[PDB]
Amino acid sequence: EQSNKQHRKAKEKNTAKKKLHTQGHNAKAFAVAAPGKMARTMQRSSDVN
Amino acid sequence: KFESRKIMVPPHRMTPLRNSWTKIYPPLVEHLKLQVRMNLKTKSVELRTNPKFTTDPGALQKGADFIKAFTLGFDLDDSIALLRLDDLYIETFEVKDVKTLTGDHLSRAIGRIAGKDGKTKFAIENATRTRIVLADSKIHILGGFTHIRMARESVVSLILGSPPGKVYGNLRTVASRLKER
Ligand SMILES: [Mg+2]
Repeated sequence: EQSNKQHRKAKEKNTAKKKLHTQGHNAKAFAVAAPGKMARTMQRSSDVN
Repeated sequence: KFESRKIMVPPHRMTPLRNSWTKIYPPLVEHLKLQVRMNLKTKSVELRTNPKFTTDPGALQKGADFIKAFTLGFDLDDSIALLRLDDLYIETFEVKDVKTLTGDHLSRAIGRIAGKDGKTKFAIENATRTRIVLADSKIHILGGFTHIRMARESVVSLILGSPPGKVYGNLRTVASRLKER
């Protein structure tokens, strides 16, 4: 009936601003200038395919 | 056949010696036929067997064992039990003689041996018929040889890390297989 308390571990290399570099490149740098237009035209042209 | 002992008194047990002396010199003088004298000018009890009165040769060492067990920290009545019977020994060990502990780790080790409100200590005494005094770090155990090996094995299982609930459970199993014999 002795329960110790959980040591909450400390993460390793998995942080949302370090995930962005784990693939080939720096993925923050290949972005667009208008995400809203990218979204609405991407959806429409998907449906027209 | 005139012979003596002299055993010293550490200062934290010098108040309770001069505070309970009245119950100590009687069952050393008539019942044992033994001639006490407490020196203060070197802080020590001294005993001597006087060749006329005495009969039992083991009286001198019986008294020396009694006073010494009062010295290490055991209360009066328990030391009297050392004076009466013929099957009582004391075993003393440390905390650094099991596992080298220091810092806070050692004060937490004494916290597990003593338990809250003394409970854990008392359990070890009550289910083994021994008496434990737990000094600064040195731990002293009084009983008969098999019983003090039982209580030594529980105390050492408590120093090394095992929680106290496990040692209550294993203690009552030991009590079962002790009381039958
Ligand atoms: Mg945290």
